[PDB]
Amino acid sequence: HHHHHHSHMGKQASASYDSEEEEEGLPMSYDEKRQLSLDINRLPGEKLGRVVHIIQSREPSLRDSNPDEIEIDFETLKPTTLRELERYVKSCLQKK
Amino acid sequence: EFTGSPEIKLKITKTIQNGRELFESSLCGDLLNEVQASE
Repeated sequence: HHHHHHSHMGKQASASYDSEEEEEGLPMSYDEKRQLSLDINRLPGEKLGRVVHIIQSREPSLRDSNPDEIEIDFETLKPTTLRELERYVKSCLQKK
Repeated sequence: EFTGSPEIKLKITKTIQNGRELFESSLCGDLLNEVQASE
């Protein structure tokens, strides 16, 4: 009356990931800042949801100082951020 | 003299208006000239 039962089992695997898409940071011309500004200006207040959101996301000093009167200075912003405004607007213009 | 500033910027004013509260784009609209001739 005696038994012997050894059992050892140890597993791991999790290498499924894919997300790293970088911004272009492309040279945005001054004419493109003005055009972009006008194209966002013709978009109504609830379309401005993403617009202001990515400006507060990049620029934290505006977020804390003025959550009310948020000066989105297109001509003096990041060309990466201006590409995010570019991505949004052209997706919201060019249907299909 | 003027010393007027252009600046390509839209001041998004977080306002509450209508049945649906919306915030709208504006700018720093002070120091009006509004036509001249006697100058």
